[PDB]
Amino acid sequence: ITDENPEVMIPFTNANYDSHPMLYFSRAEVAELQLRAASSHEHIAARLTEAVHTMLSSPLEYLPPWDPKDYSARWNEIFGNNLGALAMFCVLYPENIEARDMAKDYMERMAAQPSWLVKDAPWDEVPLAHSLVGFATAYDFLYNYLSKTQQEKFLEVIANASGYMYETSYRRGWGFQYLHNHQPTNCMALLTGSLVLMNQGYLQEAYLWTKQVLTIMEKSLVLLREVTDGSLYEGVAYGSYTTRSLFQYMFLVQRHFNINHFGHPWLKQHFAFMYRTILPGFQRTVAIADSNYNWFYGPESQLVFLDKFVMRNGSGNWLADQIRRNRVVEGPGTPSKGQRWCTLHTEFLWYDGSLKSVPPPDFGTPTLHYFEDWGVVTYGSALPAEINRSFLSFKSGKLGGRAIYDIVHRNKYKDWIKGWRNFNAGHEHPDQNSFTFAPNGVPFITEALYGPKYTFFNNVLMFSPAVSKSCFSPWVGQVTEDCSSKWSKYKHDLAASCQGRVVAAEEKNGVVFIRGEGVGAYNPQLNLKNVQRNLILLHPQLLLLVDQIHLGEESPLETAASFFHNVDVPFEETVVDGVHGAFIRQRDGLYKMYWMDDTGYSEKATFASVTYPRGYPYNGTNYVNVTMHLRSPITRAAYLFIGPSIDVQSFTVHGDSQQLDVFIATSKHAYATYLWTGEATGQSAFAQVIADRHKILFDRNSAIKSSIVPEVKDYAAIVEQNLQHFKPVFQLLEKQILSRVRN
Ligand SMILES: *[C@@H]1O[C@H](CO)[C@@H](O[C@@H]2O[C@H](CO)[C@@H](O[C@@H]3O[C@H](CO[C@H]4O[C@H](CO)[C@@H](O)[C@H](O)[C@@H]4O)[C@@H](O)[C@H](O[C@H]4O[C@H](CO)[C@@H](O)[C@H](O)[C@@H]4O)[C@@H]3O)[C@H](O)[C@H]2NC(C)=O)[C@H](O)[C@H]1NC(C)=O
Ligand SMILES: *[C@@H]1O[C@H](CO)[C@@H](O[C@@H]2O[C@H](CO)[C@@H](O)[C@H](O)[C@H]2NC(C)=O)[C@H](O)[C@H]1NC(C)=O
Ligand SMILES: *[C@@H]1O[C@H](CO)[C@@H](O)[C@H](O)[C@H]1NC(C)=O
Ligand SMILES: *[C@@H]1O[C@H](CO)[C@@H](O)[C@H](O)[C@H]1NC(C)=O
Ligand SMILES: [Mn+2]
Repeated sequence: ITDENPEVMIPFTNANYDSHPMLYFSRAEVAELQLRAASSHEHIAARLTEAVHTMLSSPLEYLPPWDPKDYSARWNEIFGNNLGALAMFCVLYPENIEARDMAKDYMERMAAQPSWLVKDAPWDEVPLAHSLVGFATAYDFLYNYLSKTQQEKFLEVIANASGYMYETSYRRGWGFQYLHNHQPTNCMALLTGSLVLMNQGYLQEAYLWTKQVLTIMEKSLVLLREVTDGSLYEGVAYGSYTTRSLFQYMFLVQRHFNINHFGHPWLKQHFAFMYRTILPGFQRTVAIADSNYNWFYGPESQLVFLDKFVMRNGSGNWLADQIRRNRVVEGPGTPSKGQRWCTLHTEFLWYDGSLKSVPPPDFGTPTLHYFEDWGVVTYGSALPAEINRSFLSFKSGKLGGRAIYDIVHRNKYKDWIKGWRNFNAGHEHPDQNSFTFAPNGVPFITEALYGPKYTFFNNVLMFSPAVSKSCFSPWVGQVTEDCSSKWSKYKHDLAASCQGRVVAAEEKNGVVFIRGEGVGAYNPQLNLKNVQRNLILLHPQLLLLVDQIHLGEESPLETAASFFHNVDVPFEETVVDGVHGAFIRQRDGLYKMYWMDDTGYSEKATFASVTYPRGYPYNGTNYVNVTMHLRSPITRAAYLFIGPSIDVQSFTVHGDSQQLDVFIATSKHAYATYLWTGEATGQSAFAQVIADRHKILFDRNSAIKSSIVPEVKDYAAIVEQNLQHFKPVFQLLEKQILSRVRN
């Protein structure tokens, strides 16, 4: 009935006034930490050692500027992020005087700052969060090496920054936008400063701050119980941002207040979110929504956390090892200078070496996984990068994920939630019915990364004679589209109901079939009835896609445009026997696509290489823009994606009122695929594939049923009970302090 696991290996330690360190470990545990660094955590200690040796080799490049105009001129999370790694190094290797002196210098440069806000982001506290949590961690880690002056002066800096963060929690979106990455980030910085002040006897301020952090976070964790698939609606990259602070919260609040969250249902599914979103080769992730090529923070820290405290079977350590060993050193996917060392110290503290690295049993078997809250299907994740080991992904779901969408729309948690005002979906993309395809582990159709929220920056459709007048000429896309130059009045109403849906998803005898429905992402006034997308993976190097657009009889649409992206390589035109197509050149050969509507006509595509506006952190993207005339009421188009190993020799498509047939002959096999117009819940199948001699039926079994998840019972009481846990800790500290004044 509860989200507690009493067996978790985090002892509730009772507080001791003016004892340091205390945050993550005590002084008596340092000796074991040093033993670990030399014996069983050597591979993590070595990452810390190389980070610090890098800083020591160029100290003036890495030290925060004394000059406040230089300190605050740029996004400056690198200061606090790198300080955490440096401070942990000084704990493990106290005999390195040069590193301890650099850490003192580093902290002095930060403590001299009049402000930890970035110059032209006055209303954004995240840079203050990074500086504060790193500074306060270093303060705790290094307390006994500091002078008395530094011990006092640095404490005042922590109190000032923490007090400012507390005051802004009542005046900013992050104080009430639950499960948005800003909220655990800013909360954790406040809690860390609060624990440092609590330990030093400043109980009046630390009580207010602690009570405020727990109230916000405990509410979000109750809401998080409804996310049944372990995912986060902001994607893998921003999700790693969230979990960096969420996992710190769960650890610290248990160690210091005995608030136990380690039986949480979302937490025990979360491994799937990092195991099933990783592409062949363990370097990249599916990169849905605002994302880089993989993760923002960690994820080795979060993975060893899951193994020590949740799974206790060695597959978290195993996945962390795969990612650690395959990380890119230069070029796309390289972790940024600002984020790359941020979680090294918690990875060191949370790694349990007694759980030997053991892969999940299905490792090496291409597996289909459906995230029923996120609305994302993936296939072939976490494979070795090999010929015929392919990745496939598809997204069609509810804005915010099912839990957030349903909470808002059925008015759940009335005491806490008053609509979308309590959630923040600004990092999502107009991307429903999008897909990606990485045959042989070579990215072919990819996501375009962090960028402007334009529909055509995702692998989806736009439609041609818009009723409204937006940007994008007469083209209209999905209802979450934003020109970010003008937001329409009351269009938020239709954006607030954006919704795709995965209708079917099954793997059967090496063939994958996925159907999605995208009507719910487009304005109802275009009288679209069905925006249907069908994926059929006939072979690891042969993917067939069929779109079916059913127009209502009123609708004014005349044309559709489908977009297909590759973020790293531009597309080149091609045509064979009147079949238009595109290809990209990769080192292992050419990857090709060909298309035609079901009358046999294929139009030549338009090609574009786009940068991104100044302020986004990645170059841009390249896409094909395939247009098709909307034939009659029902229109259907087939696209075919080929890896270099396969030689397609016929590609014919013929259909009628109820059926469409796609025939594909290669030099080694023949493939037929039959799809039917209408829905198939109850009276016939979705698709039938005839490979060489095998008959493959995708019937009502592959259908995906929808569920409401029930409101957590007694949700207000859950939060209230947990808020009682920290009061006796404050009371005991007070008694210890009074005990000492008397003596
Ligand atoms: C460490 O702990 C993590 C976290 O729980 C595990 O992660 C899971 O890994 C598996 C794949 O290895 C994921 O897939 C699921 O596996 C289940 C199998 O579990 C074991 O027990 C069954 C018997 O109950 C054995 O037959 C099997 O060999 C396994 O040893 C399946 O039951 C799941 O679904 C199956 O049934 C459904 C319904 O019929 C089908 O649709 C599926 O196709 C499948 O047949 C599923 O396959 C699982 O999702 C992972 N969980 C999470 C949360 O990520 C690690 O595997 C574990 N590592 C080690 C070393 O044990
Ligand atoms: C995708 O390609 C289509 C066709 O080339 C583009 O549509 C044309 O855009 C121009 C300029 O915006 C208009 O003058 C034409 O009238 C459009 N044609 C039709 C049939 O509507 C479209 O702009 C492209 N979209 C993107 C995002 O690249
Ligand atoms: C903290 O803020 C107060 C003003 O509220 C200021 O007087 C004091 O000097 C500040 N201390 C530090 C170390 O920044
Ligand atoms: C594009 O990305 C490359 C790295 O792959 C980088 O070197 C280059 O500077 C980027 N383009 C621009 C205009 O900065
Ligand atoms: Mn996208």
